[PDB]
Amino acid sequence: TTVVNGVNVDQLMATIEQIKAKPEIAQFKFRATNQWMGGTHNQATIKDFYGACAEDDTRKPMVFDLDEPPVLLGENRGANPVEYLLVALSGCLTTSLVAHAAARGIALRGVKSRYEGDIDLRGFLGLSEEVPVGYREIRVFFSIDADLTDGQKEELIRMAQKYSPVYNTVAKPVPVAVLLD
Amino acid sequence: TVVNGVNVDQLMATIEQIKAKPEIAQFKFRATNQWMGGTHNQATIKDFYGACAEDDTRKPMVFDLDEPPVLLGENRGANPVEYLLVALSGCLTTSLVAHAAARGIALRGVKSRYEGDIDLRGFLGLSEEVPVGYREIRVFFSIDADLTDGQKEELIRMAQKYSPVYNTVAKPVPVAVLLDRG
Ligand code: NA
Repeated sequence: TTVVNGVNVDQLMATIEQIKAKPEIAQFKFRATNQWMGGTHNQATIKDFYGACAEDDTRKPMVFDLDEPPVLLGENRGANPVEYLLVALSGCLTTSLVAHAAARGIALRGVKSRYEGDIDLRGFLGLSEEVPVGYREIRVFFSIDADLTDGQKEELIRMAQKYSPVYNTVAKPVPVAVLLD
Repeated sequence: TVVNGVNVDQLMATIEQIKAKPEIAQFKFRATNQWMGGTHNQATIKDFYGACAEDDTRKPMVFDLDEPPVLLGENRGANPVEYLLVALSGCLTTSLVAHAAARGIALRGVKSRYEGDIDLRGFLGLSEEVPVGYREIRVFFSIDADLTDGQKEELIRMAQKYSPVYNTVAKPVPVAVLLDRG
C-alpha cells in the first residue's frame, strides 16, 4: 500500500506536499557535457544535476557515444542523435504513464511501446526550404497489460502525454540558446 | 578529401544524388521500449529506413532510463530529460562539424556544455500554467580552431539552423500516441 508499479507512492506524496509548501523545491536543472571525437562521432556525459534547492553530484558519470550509420557518414560507433531523441521520448512517456497510474492506485503488469519518426535530410543539407529540418512527426504506440478496459488504457496514455516533459518539449516550441564560450 | 573526419566526397555525392532523386533523402528512425519496473525502462535502437531501403544490419543498442532518488528512481540509468540533452548535444556537434567540413574549415577540437531548467509542478499536475517541458535550454560551445569569435559564431549559427534535434526542440513537432492495435 506504499508501492504501486514499483513507484514509492509515499515518497511521491511527501514530495507533492513539500512542493505545495515550498514551490522552489520543484525547480530542477539538468546538464550534459559533450566532446567531439572526430567526424560524426562525439561523446556526451551526464553527471550532476540541481534540484530541491541543492546541487547533486552524487552519481557515477554516465557516458554515451553518438555517431551515424555509413550512409550518414559515420561508422555506427553509437546510435545517432535523432535516435537518442526517440530514446528520451520513450523513457519519458513510459515513466509518466507508470507514475501517473501509480498515483491513482492503478496496477500495471507490463508496458511496452514503439516509435517511428520521419526526417527528410534535405533539411539538414539545406537543399529544400520547404522540408522541415527536424522530425516532420513522430508516431508512438503503447501496449499495456493490465486489468483495464481499452478506454481506461487510452486515458492513461493521454495522461502520460499531458505530463511528460520530453513529450511537451517535442510537441511545443522550447527555446534553445546556443552561444560561443 | 576529408575535412574534420568527414568524407566530403561522399557528402557532395550524396547531395547530387538527392537533387536528382529527392526521395533518397527520406529516412525513418525507430525505437522500442520495455518498462522494467518503477521509473526504470529500457529503450532499444536497431533498424532504420533511408536512401530508399530498409537497413536492419546493425546490432541492437540498449539504453537504461531511470531517475535519481529525489525523482523516485534508484540510479538505474540517466533520466529521460538528460537523454534529451544527450541527443541535442550530439546533433548540434555533428551539424557544426559537418557544415564546417563542407566549407573546408578545419577544426582542432569541439566541446560543449548544456543546461535546461524544468519545474516539476508541471509533471506533477500542480499547476496548469507551468510548462511541463523544459522552460529553456542553454548551450555553450568551445571551438579550438584558427578562427575569430565571429567566424566561430557563424559555425554555431549554421549548426543550429541545420540540426534536426535543435529544430525538433525549438519548434512544435506533432507526436501522435496511441494504444497499439497490433
Ligand atoms: Na519542440
